[PDB]
Amino acid sequence: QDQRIQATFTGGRQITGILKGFDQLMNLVLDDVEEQLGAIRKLGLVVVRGTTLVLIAPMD
Amino acid sequence: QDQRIQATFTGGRQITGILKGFDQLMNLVLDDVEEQLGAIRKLGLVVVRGTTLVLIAPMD
Amino acid sequence: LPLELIDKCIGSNLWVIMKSEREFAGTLVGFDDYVNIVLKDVTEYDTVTGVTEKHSEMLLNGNGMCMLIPGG
Amino acid sequence: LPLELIDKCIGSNLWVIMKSEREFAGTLVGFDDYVNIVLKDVTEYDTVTGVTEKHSEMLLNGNGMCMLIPGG
Amino acid sequence: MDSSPNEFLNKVIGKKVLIRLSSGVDYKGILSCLDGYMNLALERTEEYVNGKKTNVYGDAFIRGNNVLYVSAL
Amino acid sequence: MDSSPNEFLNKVIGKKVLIRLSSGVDYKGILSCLDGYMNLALERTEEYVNGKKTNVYGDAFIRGNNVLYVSAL
Repeated sequence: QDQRIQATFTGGRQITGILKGFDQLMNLVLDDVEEQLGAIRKLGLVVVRGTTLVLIAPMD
Repeated sequence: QDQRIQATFTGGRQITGILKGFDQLMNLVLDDVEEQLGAIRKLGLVVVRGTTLVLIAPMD
Repeated sequence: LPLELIDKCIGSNLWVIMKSEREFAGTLVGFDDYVNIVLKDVTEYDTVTGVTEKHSEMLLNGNGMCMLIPGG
Repeated sequence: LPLELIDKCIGSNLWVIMKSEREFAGTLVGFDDYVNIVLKDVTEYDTVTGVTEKHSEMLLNGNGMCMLIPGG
Repeated sequence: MDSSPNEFLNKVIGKKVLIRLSSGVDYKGILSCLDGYMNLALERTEEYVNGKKTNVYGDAFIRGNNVLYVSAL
Repeated sequence: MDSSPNEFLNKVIGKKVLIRLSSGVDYKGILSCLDGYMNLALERTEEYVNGKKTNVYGDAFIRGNNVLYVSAL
């Protein structure tokens, strides 16, 4: 919580962001999100879907 | 019911079989199943998962 | 709360990213508990081929979505 | 009933076909309402590469499965 | 949250809809009925892969939970 | 039907498990706890793509509903 975390999705997609909230179904709210594409895209404030979320771990 | 139907799955997989039963979640029981691979494989009695089932239609 | 944030977005433009290589941008109309969403005036973007398509209105299934982003 | 047929298979060998190019064959131990299943003495088959792997016991997730076939 | 998805599907009953799969297959057909779970009954449906019509169905059942989207035509 | 999946996961708490994704990524780690929804807390986890260890996690959360399988090691 308020920590920066990394997340991976069922599609293979990978992102990084600061955890701001979450619910019983594992939807998350992340701030300052960055998607690793070696490029990156900044996405800002996002809602992550627990339906494709696989992995959540601290930074690194 | 007792009709031969064709079915397609979220993966792209396609089969054909005789409908013997089903439930609220769209699991089905099919008999005499054949999967179109222009080859085919006979699979006999199968339970089809409503979780990947996309399309059900009469033969042809 | 994820669903409260999404609820704040109704009537506004939303950017949606699928697990597949597709994105949608449209006006959020509403959504159910599973975050199946309805979008209006939608642009569909194929992020590989670069192909774009317009939609007046659509039910976008929640199972394959990764992210919803308030804004566009 | 799909789930009654699956229930008949407990203790016996089951053949499972995923939406992906993978198959499993093992002994059905049990399953939940969503047909997440537990298998024992399992062979995993990669149907593209031809690679085989053994497992003593596993929880095989139901979301990506297409078919369960009584027998092997 | 509300029932916007079911409202949308009811609004388009009797009309032509485009149904896309994540695989890229498209169905264009007439929505006859649905249930509360987004199972769809279709009539006069055409199936397209790579823009080529690949099949037609006088009647089909489509599991709405498993498609990418249903779009008003 | 029963709760065989949760029984299996409880049986393997504190042990090493192999977790495969349909993408072909594998995780090998120690199962610390789970909830009733098959959300998993992992310790000492290694991630492998194409057989090459690609990362390690001291602690990870894994959404069991979204994996291909959890296998006893």
